Amino acid sequence: MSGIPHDHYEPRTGIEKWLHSRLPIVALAYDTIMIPTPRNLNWMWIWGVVLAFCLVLQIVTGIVLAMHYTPHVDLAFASVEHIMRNVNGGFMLRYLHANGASLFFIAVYLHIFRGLYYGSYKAPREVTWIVGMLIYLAMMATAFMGYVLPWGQMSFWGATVITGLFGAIPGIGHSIQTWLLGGPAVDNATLNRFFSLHYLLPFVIAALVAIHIWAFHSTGNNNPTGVEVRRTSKAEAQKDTVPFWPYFIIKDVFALAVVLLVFFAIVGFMPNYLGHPDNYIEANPLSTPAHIVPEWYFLPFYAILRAFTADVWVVQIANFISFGIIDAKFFGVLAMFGAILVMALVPWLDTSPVRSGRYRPMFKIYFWLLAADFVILTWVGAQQTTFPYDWISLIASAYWFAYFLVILPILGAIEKPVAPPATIEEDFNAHYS
Amino acid sequence: MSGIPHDHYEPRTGIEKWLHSRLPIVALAYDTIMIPTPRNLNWMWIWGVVLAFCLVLQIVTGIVLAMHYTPHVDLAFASVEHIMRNVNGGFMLRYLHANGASLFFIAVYLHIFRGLYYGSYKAPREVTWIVGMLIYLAMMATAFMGYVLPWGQMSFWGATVITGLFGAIPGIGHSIQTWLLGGPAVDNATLNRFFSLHYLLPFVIAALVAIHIWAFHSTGNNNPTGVEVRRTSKAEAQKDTVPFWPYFIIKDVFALAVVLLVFFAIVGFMPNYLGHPDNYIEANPLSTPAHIVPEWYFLPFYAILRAFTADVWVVQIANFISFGIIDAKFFGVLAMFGAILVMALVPWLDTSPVRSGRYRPMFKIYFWLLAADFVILTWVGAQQTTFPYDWISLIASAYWFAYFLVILPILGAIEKPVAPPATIEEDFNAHY
Amino acid sequence: GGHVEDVPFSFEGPFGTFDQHQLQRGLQVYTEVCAACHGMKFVPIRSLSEPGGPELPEDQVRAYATQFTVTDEETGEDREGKPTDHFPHSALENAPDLSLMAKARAGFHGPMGTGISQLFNGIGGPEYIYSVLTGFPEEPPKCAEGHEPDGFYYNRAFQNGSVPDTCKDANGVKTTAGSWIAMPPPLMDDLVEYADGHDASVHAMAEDVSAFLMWAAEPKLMARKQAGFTAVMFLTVLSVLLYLTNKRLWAGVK
Amino acid sequence: GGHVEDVPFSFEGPFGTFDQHQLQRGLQVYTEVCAACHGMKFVPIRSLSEPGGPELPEDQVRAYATQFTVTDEETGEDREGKPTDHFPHSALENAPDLSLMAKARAGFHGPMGTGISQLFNGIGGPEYIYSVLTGFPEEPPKCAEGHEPDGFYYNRAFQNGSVPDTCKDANGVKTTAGSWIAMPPPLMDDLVEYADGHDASVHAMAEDVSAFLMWAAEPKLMARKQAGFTAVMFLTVLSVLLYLTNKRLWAGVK
Amino acid sequence: WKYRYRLGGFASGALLALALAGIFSTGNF
Amino acid sequence: WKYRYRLGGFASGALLALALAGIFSTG
Amino acid sequence: GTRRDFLYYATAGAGAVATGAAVWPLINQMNPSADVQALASIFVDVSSVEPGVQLTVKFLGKPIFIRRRTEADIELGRSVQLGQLVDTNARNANIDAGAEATDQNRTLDEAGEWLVMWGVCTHLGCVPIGGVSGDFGGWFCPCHGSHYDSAGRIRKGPAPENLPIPLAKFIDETTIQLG
Amino acid sequence: HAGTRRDFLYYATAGAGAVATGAAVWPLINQMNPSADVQALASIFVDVSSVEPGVQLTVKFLGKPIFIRRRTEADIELGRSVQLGQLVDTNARNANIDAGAEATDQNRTLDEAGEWLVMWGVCTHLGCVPIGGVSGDFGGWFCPCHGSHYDSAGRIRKGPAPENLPIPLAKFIDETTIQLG
Ligand SMILES: CCCCCCCC/C=C\CCCCCCCC(=O)OC[C@H](COP(=O)(O)OCCN)OC(=O)CCCCCCC/C=C\CCCCCCCC
Ligand code: HEM
Ligand code: HEM
Ligand code: HEM
Ligand code: HEM
Ligand code: FES
Ligand code: FES
Repeated sequence: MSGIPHDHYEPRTGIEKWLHSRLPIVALAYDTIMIPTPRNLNWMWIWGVVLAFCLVLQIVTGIVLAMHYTPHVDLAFASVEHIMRNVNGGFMLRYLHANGASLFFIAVYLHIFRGLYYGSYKAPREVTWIVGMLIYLAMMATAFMGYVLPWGQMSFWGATVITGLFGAIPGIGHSIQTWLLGGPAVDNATLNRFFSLHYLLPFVIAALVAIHIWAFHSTGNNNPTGVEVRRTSKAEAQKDTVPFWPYFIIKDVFALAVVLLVFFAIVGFMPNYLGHPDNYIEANPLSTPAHIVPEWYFLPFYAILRAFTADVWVVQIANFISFGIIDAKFFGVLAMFGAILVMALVPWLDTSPVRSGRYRPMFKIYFWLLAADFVILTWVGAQQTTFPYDWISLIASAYWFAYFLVILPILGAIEKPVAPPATIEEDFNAHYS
Repeated sequence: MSGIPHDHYEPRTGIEKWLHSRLPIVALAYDTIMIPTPRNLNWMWIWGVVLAFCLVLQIVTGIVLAMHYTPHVDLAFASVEHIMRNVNGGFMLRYLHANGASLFFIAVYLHIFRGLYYGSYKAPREVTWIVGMLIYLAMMATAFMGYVLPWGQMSFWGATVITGLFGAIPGIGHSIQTWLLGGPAVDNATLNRFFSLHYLLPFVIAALVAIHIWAFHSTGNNNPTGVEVRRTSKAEAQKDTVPFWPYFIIKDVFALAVVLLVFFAIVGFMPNYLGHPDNYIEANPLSTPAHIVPEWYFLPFYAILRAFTADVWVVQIANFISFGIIDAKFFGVLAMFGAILVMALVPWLDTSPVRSGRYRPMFKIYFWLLAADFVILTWVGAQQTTFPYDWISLIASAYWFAYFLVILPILGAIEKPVAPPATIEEDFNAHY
Repeated sequence: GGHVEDVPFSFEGPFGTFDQHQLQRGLQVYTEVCAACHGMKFVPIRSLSEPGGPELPEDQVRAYATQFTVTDEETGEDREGKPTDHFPHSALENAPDLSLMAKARAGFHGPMGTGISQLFNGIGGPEYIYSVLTGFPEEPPKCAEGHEPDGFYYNRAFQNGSVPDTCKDANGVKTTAGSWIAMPPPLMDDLVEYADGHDASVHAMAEDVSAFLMWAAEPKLMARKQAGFTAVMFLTVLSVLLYLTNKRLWAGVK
Repeated sequence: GGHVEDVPFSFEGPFGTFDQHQLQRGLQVYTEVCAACHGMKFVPIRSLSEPGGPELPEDQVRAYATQFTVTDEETGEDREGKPTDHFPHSALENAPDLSLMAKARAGFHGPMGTGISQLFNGIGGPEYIYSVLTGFPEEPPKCAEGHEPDGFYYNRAFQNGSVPDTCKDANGVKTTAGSWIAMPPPLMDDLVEYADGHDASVHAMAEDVSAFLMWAAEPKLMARKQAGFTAVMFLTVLSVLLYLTNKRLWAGVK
Repeated sequence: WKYRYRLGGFASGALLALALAGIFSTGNF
Repeated sequence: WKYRYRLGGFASGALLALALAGIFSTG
Repeated sequence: GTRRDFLYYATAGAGAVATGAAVWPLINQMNPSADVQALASIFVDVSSVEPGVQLTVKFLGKPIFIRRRTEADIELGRSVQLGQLVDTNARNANIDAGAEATDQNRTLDEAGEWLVMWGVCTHLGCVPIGGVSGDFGGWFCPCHGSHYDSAGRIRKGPAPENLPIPLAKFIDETTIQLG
Repeated sequence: HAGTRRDFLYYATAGAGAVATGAAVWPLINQMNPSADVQALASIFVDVSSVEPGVQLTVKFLGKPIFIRRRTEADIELGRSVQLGQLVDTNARNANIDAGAEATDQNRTLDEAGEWLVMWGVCTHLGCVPIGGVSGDFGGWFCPCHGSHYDSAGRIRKGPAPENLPIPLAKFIDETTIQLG
């Protein structure tokens, strides 16, 4: 599996003999759950378990809600009211699903930024990173389509804006948009296909998550030092590691219980805070709300999208050199995807051999700048595209690309890293003497 | 992997070595396709690939159809007509899904009767048999709830009858029935939850199929002789076996192609033959049609349900000794589930040490009687309950139960089997 | 319905196709006679212009649609029909909708429950429709000569109807082949003036309208058969190539 | 939504609950005044007897229901309303449906879009409703007295309305805190007689209807609070026992 | 005997979880 | 030279299926 | 000491309840919703009909039959003795629970002209085909071949019980209340 | 002749399988294209009347309301009473005209004779259906959602932001009456 010296499963009882000789499912489970795990993991390693739980929560609440929702424009909003108003616990089941989407997205953003800091994207873990990026993209599509399903004002006009982006793509974009919508406009065919795809994609996410877990079992966990576990012998491996069960299972289920305590407090006492009140208005295709805001986990990319306009010099250059094939609209769409792509390519853009940012004294600055910049993009995405928010959005968008494309490549040439500790055992004993 | 001596995967391309050092997805794929397979397999082994095809087809057509169907009792039938009438290729996509469910049940009945004949349920293969039984139960539920979705007359009255079965359970049954319905009658709650569950369960079936594949890889394939592959050495194993890719992949894809030629011929030129005209009538809660007939793959169990009327002596006995806790209704429901239960228990009921039925000269008779009995059960399901069909269906059900509960335990205690070949190699050579 | 007349229709068989002029005649018969009672709520009027159907010019379909008037969703008030509208519902609530009647009926059965008769003859839907239309005899069966129902008419093809107890049997079930139907005998010779000067006998009109209702039930039968042939050809080629591959590959194992 | 008066409604906060009497008063005022224009098409009449609402007795809810005339969704005949019916749609075409208005409006914003004001003060929908109902002054703003749009009324809380050019600053920016609304001042002193002799001021009635509209938007708010508490208690106990188990386990390795 | 420490654990968890959720269902903090 | 038969076979089998499914079904 | 596994089982308990309390709502959401609960009571009144024919009326999602029986079917000699039925209960909501399955205890009126029933087969809920179908007069269930006599009493086939008679009463000689 | 090679045969089988796949995939994505929606482009024939708010209608086309307006008794008069220099939103911005024109009163029309002009009812710079009925004091429309007033020609002068009430494809207009094609 991971190459770490470990004890294989042996079937103890007679029933274990009978099964293990026929189907080694218990052996596979044991080999998965007994994986030797670095002793020095901190609380940033909880988030994978929080994500795994969130996927279950979303699946089971969706399936329950899918017994009562109706994917028809005459009936969708009414069926959501039926859920809120007649179904036993249906108000809680809805609020759990809607806030659980926000929980899921904040958890992935924490899990990504953990990876970006401790270098968990670096070799040999590039495959794990790529599968993570596929998971994230499938989550994004899932959550967008789900947010279209209740067919409020924000569902309809947000879909109308976002599906308009495909219309920017020169030539094929009108065909792509028409094929997506099933018509010239967001309509019942859009709602019904979005419902079908929103039911479908969670199982594809679960399959990708299975591949992701197999990938990290194929590499072993990273750790705050970036120093690998000693493969030399079982003695040194055990000096560097403890089994994942029970120690880290109980650690992560404790942290999960606390995260769910706050989540259930939110869902109990303020469930509408994350939502947008205009989505309690039925979709009116004649009358746009005063301000369409896509929900918070999309805002930094929507900020990047709006940040580029024909007023911008680099946009004027792109227009000129492309003979106007790159208009500002399509430029913004390309930037909006480029922002996710360039984060996907980070295993090959960080030239530095040192894995953990903990020992990279200059990298720490640009990372905490990137974190602040992601916060600024999230907040600025909600603001009106006037002065000064146009400047703040443009500067933040520029720094996002500058981080992955410039700062990371240069730091691996310029930086003078600290020397990591010699082994995980030493780092652990340095705290817990 | 399987315990057959085999060459492991070996990465050689630069990209292959880069990936294999990080995720052995290609190594697992190679092990999956390169498994040494007995060279003497006959055409009855094709049905596993046809079953995988049918599952993929039914999933993909469901997903496409699910973009246009509406799970509401005012819109379902109209949305199905919209699919039939306005959607590009929608008529063909729907006839594909409808006939594909029949193809799927055909391929599982042939796969089952293969396994029953060649003893593929015997040790160590009890676990793959049990996973197969779970797959089959999930297929039955999936297909029933799918057939409720068009909201025709047959859809509605089927949904009515079947939920009544859970109501037949003494004491708690009314609670389970009302929990399945969501109310006192079949209505929009039933259709909408049956849609949600018909969408859900194919992914469960898929995961069960994955576990089924892992189970039979973990045991290795059975073969017509029932003699195991020689584990002693690569040299002997290679004489008893041949790699699955390409030889059997190509054989199975050929068989699949020739099967689908007839499948697409039916879907093109006679797609309504297997269906019921009455399901082109909108559901009407005030009048049941006069042609109540399940879709054909359920007809044996419907026949077994109908066979046990209250005058049947065993039913009267059970009603007496249960002090009225069992009645013809509940006796019939218990029997209709027992028909599948007793088939799930076949790995333990067959006491015989001999694996393959072709060396069991008495077993052949009772097996072919069972296959004929299953045909009779299918045919009697379509007939009325009058004489003589009540007798025929009762005798058929009794033989179905007697086969598993009496004949199989006895034969393994009394049969005088023939001696099988020494090796698969010998059998293959003897046949060329 | 038992003992339906096996009418030869040009759309029967894998090479069968709709006669466009027979479809237009059936449309005329329906519009002038049958559309008074029955409706076709699932048939879009625009489909009369689409390929494989009557294939009327769109201006003619637009003129045809204007004969109807419908309670429009946006105005809530009676509004003249447009091609995007469907045919109206049955004006007589007793009269079944005909949009799928040619699929919702079997004319052929058995033998002995085996389904072989349907396997060679097809389902028999439009044949059943024709048999019902032609099924009104000149004289009742005389078993209830003074005793038949008043609001109903004997039809030799219809089976679901009421039966007078003098025609009924306890020992058997029913003396007569047919039963009594609430539908009055709808057709009469030269009832419809075919502008083509085609035969307007009861037989001819009944065939034409049965073919029209067949197209109404399966408006894409043509495309379905074309796709059938295309798939059969692809799978034939693939099957032969896979056979030769299998044979030349397994010839190594010999 | 314009900046609201922070009304201290009794249902606010984790322990806040609906006053049944205030709910009944708000229902009365809605029935006598608002039902002339505003519907509640999502509110089932039978919810008036639901636990944690007005909890009217079933026969009184039935008496209430019969005042409405309902076009029967199956018979087409008009009939008296039944408890299983919903409240009518809005009779006046441009009057918004009130079933969700207490959720469809936010009264608090920012600062600087940071949302912390909504974090402490909540969404503020009931306070917005109260502010609109209380927002009609005795006379217009002194600016542009010659330019008031005919058929509209100035409201201090409403922000989506038309504004005279003379009141617009040159940037197209609203000088007035409020704007002109099509809603005439609906409440008037002692307009509704509370039979218990409760305060019938416009402020009292506005508060009572705001509470009733909050209940109409979230009938099960009480049950949500109780589920919140029971979940928080379960997850507290689980959290503490997991913390102690983790501490005992990891003490063994250091 | 030994098992009643386990089972007493089992029982102790039951009443403690239920009782605390019951207390808060009185809504009086 | 290489890909004489491999490419030529592939295109032959592709075109033949397209031919015989088209012309004989249509005519 | 053993207070280790005391603590470990207490935490396991709090866990298994927290999950157990999460699972029950996922089941209970499928139980009848408050709208479907509300439809459990309905009021309706229905009018007269000629003899020798039956009406049908919807209630609670299911048909109510109203047949005005023929002279041959009001009488039938009353020939069926109580000792030759399958089900000997009246199955009638309008009379006591000890009533027998007698012709007059089945009918609503004194003469036996008017028979009001649920149109629901007591086997698995299909509508029995009427007219004079089946081999005992009365009705015939097409789904599994249960036979009901002219009084709606079960005579043959899988059904356990006579067709239940709902709560119903005449208001005028021309009309009958059902609720 | 074809080659006797085995790999020739093998690759031909791969070719046949490739096309047997491609012809099977295309229907699964093609079905998502418009189906019944393509007939939303209806002919919109109506019976005639004189006087502008008589025959002219907010009628739904391309799923959205439209205005078709003969310059009958207010629109040509006010069109002959609003200057090209008074208008704000400039270019012809029109699909029934071939190429651009400044702030033009006609050439918003189907005809150079300028007897009929047409615009989307769905005022699109945010989204509204402004009240037509020749109302609003340039004889056109006024927006309750937004407060603009419009020229009888369907063109903006007064309001928060300048976009004209936009011009769809229309012509033929032959039976004295609303028509499309
Ligand atoms: C599909 C995924 C499902 C995941 C389900 C997770 C459920 C979690 C609910 C409870 C688990 C709670 C924590 C248990 C921690 C056990 C830690 C452990 O490994 O020790 C097992 C420990 C022995 O310790 P050692 O191994 O020798 O030393 C430890 C260091 N090597 O075994 C024990 O005696 C304790 C076992 C705890 C219970 C296990 C069985 C639980 C099953 C049912 C109990 C639930 C009862 C609920 C009653 C309701 C009460 C309100
Ligand atoms: C990756 C996991 C999932 C995510 C992130 C997700 C996200 C969302 C979101 C954000 C909404 C909008 C909530 C609102 O504001 O009204 C939604 C609605 C919905 N989702 Fe999901 N979902 C997931 C899984 C599922 C599954 C498996 C189903 C099963 C069919 C499902 C069914 C629904 C339905 C029916 C709605 C509309 C009704 C409602 O809940 O309001 N979802 N989803
Ligand atoms: C459905 C959401 C996801 C789930 C359930 C999931 C699951 C997990 C789990 C259980 C772990 C181990 C514990 C931990 O490190 O926290 C992990 C680690 C990791 N995840 Fe995820 N993940 C998800 C999404 C992502 C995303 C979006 C990314 C980034 C693009 C990502 C990249 C990584 C990396 C790099 C590691 C470390 C691997 C190693 O240490 O070798 N994952 N993931
Ligand atoms: C979704 C439907 C199913 C799929 C896709 C599937 C898949 C397969 C495949 C690929 C094989 C190997 C090739 C072959 O023997 O044909 C196999 C073998 C087998 N299957 Fe299935 N199966 C399905 C359903 C079932 C059912 C319903 C049963 C019986 C209850 C069953 C029992 C078996 C047995 C006993 C074997 C032989 C294993 C061995 O030789 O060691 N399967 N299955
Ligand atoms: C195990 C695989 C499946 C089986 C055996 C199956 C079976 C069936 C059957 C027998 C019908 C009735 C068709 C008729 O006779 O009219 C049906 C309908 C339907 N199924 Fe499936 N199905 C499967 C997979 C799926 C999936 C995964 C979905 C959802 C993505 C789906 C969606 C539908 C829909 C919407 C209908 C109603 C529309 C129609 O008539 O086709 N099916 N299914
Ligand atoms: S369902 Fe009525 S007899 Fe069985
Ligand atoms: S959208 Fe009406 S003119 Fe502004």
